[PDB]
Amino acid sequence: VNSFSGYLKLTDNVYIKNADIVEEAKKVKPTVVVNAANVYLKHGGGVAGALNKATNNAMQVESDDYIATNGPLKVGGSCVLSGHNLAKHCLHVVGPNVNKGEDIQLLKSAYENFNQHEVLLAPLLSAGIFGADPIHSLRVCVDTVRTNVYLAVFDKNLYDKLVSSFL
Ligand SMILES: Nc1cnccc1C(=O)O
Repeated sequence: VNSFSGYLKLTDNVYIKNADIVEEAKKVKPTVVVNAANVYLKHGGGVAGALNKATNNAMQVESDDYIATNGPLKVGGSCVLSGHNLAKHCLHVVGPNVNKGEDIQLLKSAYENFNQHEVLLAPLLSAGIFGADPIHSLRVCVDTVRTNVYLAVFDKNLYDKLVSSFL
């Protein structure tokens, strides 16, 4: 049993909800929250900007030190950093950004990072400001992630379309 409430069960291991991820993290304090990161961990907008704002910029300060030591992530890669006031840990995952011309085949590699964690709260990788089709992102998630993933979908309209169209 876990703390996640109000999710629709899609598969054995994937759950979905219309909830504010920044509000969901604050309520649940999950072991892992996933960030929709870029390779520079520049948390300027979208999930990264909203999560970072909710940490009062402490996520960005920690991320800048990580990049200064390690250099940029790979597209499809990840790193584990603090979850600050939102979670124990934040798994920063870089999905491909279609609005930068990145290979959508890297979305499966991105989701494979989730398999290193038994339970996660996550957004749909590469969706909205990352420019991929969220229906495709949900299909790759279901077909790639084997651990227990609780997906927070921002747009009530998109949530309903994801559920209605789910095979
Ligand atoms: N699920 C979310 C929650 N908050 C902000 C953005 C999103 C998003 O997926 O864009």
